[PDB]
Amino acid sequence: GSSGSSGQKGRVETRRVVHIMDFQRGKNLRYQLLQLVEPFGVISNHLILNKINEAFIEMATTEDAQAAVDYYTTTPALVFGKPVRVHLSQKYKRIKSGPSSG
Repeated sequence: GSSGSSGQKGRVETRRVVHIMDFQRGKNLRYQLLQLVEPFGVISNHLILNKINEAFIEMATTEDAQAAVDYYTTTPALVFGKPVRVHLSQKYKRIKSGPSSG
């Protein structure tokens, strides 16, 4: 509906981290969250929170992270057949795993 273009979204070239929220859990959860950004570019790193339904996935480029969120802000993102939220993090930087089990 309505005319094309007629405006532009606010964007920044700082950071490369896709924030994902509101997900259902299961044995393939790491994979399900990666598949929201795997077709969009090169995965650099990932982090899945235990205490709350939050996850952070760092792309090798800002354009790779921006392309995933530009699609998933309008298109419904899903995990385990249930809806989720997909945005860029203004907090997160270079992701790194904890020692042993982490």
